[PDB]
Amino acid sequence: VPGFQVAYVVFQKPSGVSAALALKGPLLVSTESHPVKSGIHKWISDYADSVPDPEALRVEVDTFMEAYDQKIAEEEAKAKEEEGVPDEEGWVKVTRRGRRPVLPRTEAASLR
Amino acid sequence: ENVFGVCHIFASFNDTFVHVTDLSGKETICRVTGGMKVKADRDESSPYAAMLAAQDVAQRCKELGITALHIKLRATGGNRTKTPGPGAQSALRALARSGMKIGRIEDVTPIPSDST
Amino acid sequence: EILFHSSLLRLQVEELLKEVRLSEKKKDRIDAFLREVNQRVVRVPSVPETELTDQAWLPAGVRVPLHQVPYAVKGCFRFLPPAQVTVVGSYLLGTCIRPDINVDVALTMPREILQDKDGLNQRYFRKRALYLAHLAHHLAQDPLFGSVCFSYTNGCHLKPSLLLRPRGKDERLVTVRLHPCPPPDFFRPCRLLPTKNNVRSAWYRGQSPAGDGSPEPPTPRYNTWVLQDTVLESHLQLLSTILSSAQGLKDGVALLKVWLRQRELDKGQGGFTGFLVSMLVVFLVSTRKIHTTMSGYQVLRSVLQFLATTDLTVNGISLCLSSDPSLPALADFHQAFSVVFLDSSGHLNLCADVTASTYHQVQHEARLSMMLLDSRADDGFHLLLMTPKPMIRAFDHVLHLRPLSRLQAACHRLKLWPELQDNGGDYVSAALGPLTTLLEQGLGARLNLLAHSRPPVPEWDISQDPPKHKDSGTLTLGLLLRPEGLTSVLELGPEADQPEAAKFRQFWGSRSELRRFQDGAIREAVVWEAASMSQKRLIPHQVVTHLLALHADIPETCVHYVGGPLDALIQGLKETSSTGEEALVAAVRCYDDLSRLLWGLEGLPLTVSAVQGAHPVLRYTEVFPPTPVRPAFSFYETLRERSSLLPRLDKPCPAYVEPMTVVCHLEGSGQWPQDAEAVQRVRAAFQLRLAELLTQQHGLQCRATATHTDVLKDGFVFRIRVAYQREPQILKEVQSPEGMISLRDTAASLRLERDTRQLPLLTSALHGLQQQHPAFSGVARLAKRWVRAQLLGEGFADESLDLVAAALFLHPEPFTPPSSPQVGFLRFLFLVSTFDWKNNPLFVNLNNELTVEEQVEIRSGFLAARAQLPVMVIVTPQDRKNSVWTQDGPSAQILQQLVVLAAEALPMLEKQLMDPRGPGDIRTVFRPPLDIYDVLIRLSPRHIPRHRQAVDSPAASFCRGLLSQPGPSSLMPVLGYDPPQLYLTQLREAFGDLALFFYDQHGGEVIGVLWKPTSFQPQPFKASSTKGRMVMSRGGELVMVPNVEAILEDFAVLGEGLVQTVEARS
Amino acid sequence: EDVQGKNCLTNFHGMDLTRDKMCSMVKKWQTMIEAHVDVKTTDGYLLRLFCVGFTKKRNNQIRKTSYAQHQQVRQIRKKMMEIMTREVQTNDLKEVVNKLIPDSIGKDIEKACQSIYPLHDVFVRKVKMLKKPKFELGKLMELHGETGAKVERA
RNA sequence: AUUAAGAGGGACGGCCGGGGGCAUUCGUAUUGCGCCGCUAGAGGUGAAAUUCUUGGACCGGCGCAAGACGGACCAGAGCGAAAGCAUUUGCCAAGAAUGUUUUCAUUAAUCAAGAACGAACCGACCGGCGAUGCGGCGGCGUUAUUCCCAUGACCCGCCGGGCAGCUUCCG
Ligand SMILES: Nc1ncnc2c1ncn2[C@@H]1O[C@H](COP(=O)(O)OP(=O)(O)OP(=O)(O)O)[C@@H](O)[C@H]1O
Ligand SMILES: [Mg+2]
Ligand SMILES: [Mg+2]
Ligand SMILES: [Mg+2]
Ligand SMILES: [Mg+2]
Ligand SMILES: [Mg+2]
Ligand SMILES: [Mg+2]
Repeated sequence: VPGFQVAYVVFQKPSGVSAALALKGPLLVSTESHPVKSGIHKWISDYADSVPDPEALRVEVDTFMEAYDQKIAEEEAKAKEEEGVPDEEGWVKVTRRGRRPVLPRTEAASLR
Repeated sequence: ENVFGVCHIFASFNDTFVHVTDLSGKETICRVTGGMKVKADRDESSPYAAMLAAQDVAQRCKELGITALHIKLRATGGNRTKTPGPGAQSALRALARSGMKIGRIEDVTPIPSDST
Repeated sequence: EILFHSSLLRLQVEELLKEVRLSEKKKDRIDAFLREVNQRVVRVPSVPETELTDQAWLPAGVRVPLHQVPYAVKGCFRFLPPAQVTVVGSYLLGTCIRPDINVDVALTMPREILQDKDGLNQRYFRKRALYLAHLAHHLAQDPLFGSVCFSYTNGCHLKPSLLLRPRGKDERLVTVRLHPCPPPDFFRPCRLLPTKNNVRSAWYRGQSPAGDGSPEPPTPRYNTWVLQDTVLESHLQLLSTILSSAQGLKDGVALLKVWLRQRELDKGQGGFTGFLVSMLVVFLVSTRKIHTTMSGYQVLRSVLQFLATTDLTVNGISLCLSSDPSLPALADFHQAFSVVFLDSSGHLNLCADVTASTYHQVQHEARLSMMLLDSRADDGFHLLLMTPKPMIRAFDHVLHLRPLSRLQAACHRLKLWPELQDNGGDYVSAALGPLTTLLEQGLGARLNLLAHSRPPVPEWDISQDPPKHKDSGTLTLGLLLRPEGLTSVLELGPEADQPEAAKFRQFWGSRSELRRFQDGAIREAVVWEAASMSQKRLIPHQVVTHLLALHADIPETCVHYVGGPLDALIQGLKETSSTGEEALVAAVRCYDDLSRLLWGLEGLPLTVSAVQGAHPVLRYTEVFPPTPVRPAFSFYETLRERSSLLPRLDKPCPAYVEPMTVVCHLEGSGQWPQDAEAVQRVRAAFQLRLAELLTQQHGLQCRATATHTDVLKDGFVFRIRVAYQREPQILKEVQSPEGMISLRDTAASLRLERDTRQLPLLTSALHGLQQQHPAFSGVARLAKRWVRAQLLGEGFADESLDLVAAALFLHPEPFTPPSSPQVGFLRFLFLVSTFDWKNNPLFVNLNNELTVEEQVEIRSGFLAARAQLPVMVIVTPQDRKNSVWTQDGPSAQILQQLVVLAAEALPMLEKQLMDPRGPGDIRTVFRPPLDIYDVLIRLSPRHIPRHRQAVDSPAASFCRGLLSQPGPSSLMPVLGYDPPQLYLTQLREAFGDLALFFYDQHGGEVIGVLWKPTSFQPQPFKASSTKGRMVMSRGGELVMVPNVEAILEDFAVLGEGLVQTVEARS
Repeated sequence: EDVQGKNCLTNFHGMDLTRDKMCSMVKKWQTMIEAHVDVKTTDGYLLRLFCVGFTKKRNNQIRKTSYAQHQQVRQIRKKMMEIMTREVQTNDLKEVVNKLIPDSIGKDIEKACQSIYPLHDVFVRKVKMLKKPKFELGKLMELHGETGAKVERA
């Protein structure tokens, strides 16, 4: 629910910005040609678009799930290539993917 | 539907007991042993004696409206044998001959776990 | 430490003793006052011998304080100065209680002015009455005494007393009661047996002087009163030898008076006075039960043990050590008196005025106190001795007898003519006994204890007629309902064959009728008409009405039963049958059906592991229970894209429907995402699947939302939430910059744990509690209604008020668990007004789960970290070291406002119920002032669905679009749509930093706006603080103030249509 | 528990597993772990539950014996006690039996113990009550869903 | 004096075991007792006979008490100097092996005497192959997963010290 608000406005050329600074008027929001919507009748309208589309929801849920999984898969595929394989200066990175169990890097384990 | 009962058939080598109670087994309907029908101690566990015992109980259940029975076959158990006696078969067979409906059969012979 | 606990106990005793005792300087001037009184009394003029009938010698301005109903007497009167003046009572004994200090003075009658036959036909009582009258005339003119008055000594209307008080300053410290007493051995003790006579029937009632007839009835109460004056000095002498020597005995005696004072068991006629326990402790010293080296606390520990275990109405005890063959037997006193005590002189019952019901109430109070003393816990001293126990606050229902003149007619129906003759003309005290005995037998199964109010001792000034028995006061009965036995609506008698059935037919009369039952027995039975449980709670009202009419000729109009008058506050506009628990049961059964449907649903990738309800309805704490609804089609719009309805612009706002939240847990698995936002995607998909399967297998209207699913079943709407076990753990993952991944609590993490884990537990825990205590639901709903009616609903959570309501039923240590909604509500106000929340946390021992060792540990931790805790802390076994239910709860300011309101609302509500006339308006404590608020906004009744829930019934209602005919519904009604709550959220969002908004969620027609003084002062230009503020040049500098005139017109624009008018003051 | 005119109204009293099914699971080349707990419900009912489980041979396993060490057995046993305890004292009698009919407790135990040692044939074999609360008529009423008849006086 | 023995002693690390001691607890069976239902017999034999029964035996149900015992899972597996050791949980002390780039530095072996405990073909004859129990090292892959509790189950190779088999070599 909006309250008191701030605004960023972009014009095509800087002279328009100067015209906005030099502008002086009452700036009526609601007029007969373009009424601006409020009141009880508005909350009915806000109840109208509050109706969700089950098809749209499923597509976005599928799309977000479709996008999520390769990133997990790509990290796993990258990790499996990087497991072992000491780099230059001969550093070997300790991972959970080896056969020797290792101490987790967690505060709870450190205190134990 | 069928009015059900529980029939207890204790089958010892010495004697045969047929006993019918309700579903909870607390109220007794009829109980006849092998000794009631044959007037001889040799034949109390004989199959013929058990058949007479089953027939008397089966007709008794008819006048009470009992039509189907659950069966609990039991041996002497304990340290002694765990085999049903000779009277078990004939009394079981005679119950089906009289027209009594047969439900589930189960062996409730007391089986010890620790030897004495 | 046990030594520290004893140290805490001993200091508590000492500080209590000092405040209830009297100072040495006050003793001295009281000794000075009595010396002046003794100097004054000894110089009185004498009068010559006159016939006792002739009373013309007394001047105008003084009246005889006896009413002298039979005016014919057979004696003569002479006045002489008192022979001996003796100060008696507890003043010289050293046991005086601070609120009332009284000094008793005995006046030894001269022998030469009394006759041998003065003990008959009230001659002694008459001569004593006029002796006081002559003294009162000669003492009133004296300027020493500020006030002089007449009263009754020892609670006897036939024994008046004289009151003297000092003038000017020191007026209230002490009062002196003047008690004339006969010579020591003037009368014969053998002439004053309970079985002997001293009032002849011919003089009392007959016109003939020597009418022959039946033997004269014994007059035990008359004999006790005459002997009572003769033994005045003997009590003081015995107590000086035994009690004065040993200290600590006085401490126990002084402590006993406070205990009797708090429970209202000492004052009134026939009350268990402190004089009695002083004789009781003397009797205990005679035995081996109490020894002289005892301390004050152990004496009260000892004395109440005797009261709780000894029933003195059947087994009397004697203080007489001597055992002579020619000594009166205890059997005779039992036939004459209900309570039988004895003195060294056997003839003195010393307990002739206390009733069996009064003694039973003492035994009941003694038993309750013993449990507290046996248990070891903190504040037991506070609960035992400083907690008042009013009769209205100690009993579930109260009953009033408005006209006491009608009780005289009750004496006529029953047979109390010998008893009315014995006690003079006091018909109130005569019929008090049998009537309570009649009722306790008729209500044996439905009651635990029956109590009756005692008439206060009157005080009237000289030159006024003494008060009559009719205007002595008002009689009130207290009922302690027994929880089991209220469920039955029948009182079962014996079978018709055996002859005790005829006895049953006598007690119940025409209402006794024959019945047969499925067990096969024919039985006499009486059936009442009680459909609802609240009506079953008023079954004793039907019982008491019928029996008094049949057995006392006391009409139903003379009985005012105060039972459940507050039930209208949690009911419909006109529906007094039930208080709503019946609707609560119907909703609960529907939830069980829905749980069974979910427990068995097929096609889910993961099956259901647990179903829990998290709504006030399911724990019986909903103030207005819901009902199944059927929306009206022509009242609405319909989308036609889903089966959901839309509110219409021209029609009024539709009826309010609130879904019930249900928490569902699925099977654990390892295929869940380990990402915070990805779990949100899976949960929303589960909402879609659950709605799809539900509508296919059972044909239910289900709407899928990203956070919940709304299901319509049997006219009810349920909100199903699916939760994941490890989601709170995932929210606690915080990778630190240094390179370590830790687990820390988060506000989002804390909130999810509350809604899915803590909330279901309390809902299940309180649901089980209602099973043991059916009255829990009524008290809790009335508690919420009062708080929300005081416009303080905001800030007080629903669960917090349930916990304090549950605290009454789990820890009513002074009292018994409540059985009526009204008695719990009174205890609710008392707890809020008197609890010290600053230094004490409230414990709610749900199904035990906490021992005393843990409790003392938690209280130790409570004081160590009081600053980090909220101002109010409630301790439960599941929610321990903190109160998550009040962390976002009410602030300290509105906390003190409620305490002031609760302390204010309690007295007149107590007075309203205790008034013999019907309460003028039960809704007085439910209306808010509407005076302190700066701006008041009125809302249209057209757009408020919750308008029938108002405290003041409007009697006119709008059409809300519902179908009266029950049945299924194919379209969804609008869920949770009410403009007053939408309007408040907009107000508190835009103008929260500037003002505070107060509203009543149940029928609120006005919103209270209170400005914040700190925000309205001028401030420098801060960009974040420019919300609703304008710039001034009054001081020549740019500063900030809220734009009041623009705010007021925002109140009208926001909420157009629903808002009617806005008024601003000051 | 109560009789209402030719209608005996009953309540749950206990649960047991049949003899033949019990004998069939107990095999020879595996280890069996058993535990028992005493738990009180929310509505005052006190229960004793017995649980039994058997180790599982893996598909690719070549070793003929599938035996669990002593500490693994105790760790398995400790988890079994905690799960049965937590699944009863939080709920009431009505909820527990609804869980017990499809044996949701046994499946939950089986999944949790896969880390220690794989298990199968996990069941709750017996349920007993040790203490019952005071009989209240209304509590029976939701489970199963009088004044008498008038006789004329002579 | 040096080294630090495929000589010995001690510490340290994580595990392991029907090893021992003290409490605690559960499970059927059997026996006895209490109450309810039913009515002439029940038991035992090769056939009987001792016994129990109308004051109700036996059988069916509910509950209580007592003394033993700890199946199936249980294996030529494990532990202990031997005799011996099997429900659960808590507590006390001890020990084997393995791991060790720790410490001391010959402190050792076998033994009459003496002490503790004690049911009721042949020979130190080098090796090999399979399994099996515990500890450790390395590994392609499956299978679960860790708030606490916990980091495993399976397969393959290898190193020790054990319980045992099938075989060879030497005197
Ligand atoms: N039932 C009774 N029988 C005999 N005497 C009585 C009875 N009740 C009161 N009295 C007498 O009343 C006199 C006045 O003292 P009372 O018993 O009223 O106590 P008190 O002085 O008010 O003491 P406290 O302050 O301790 O209550 C006493 O001397 C006592 O003997
Ligand atoms: Mg007094
Ligand atoms: Mg070495
Ligand atoms: Mg070690
Ligand atoms: Mg160990
Ligand atoms: Mg061990
Ligand atoms: Mg290994």
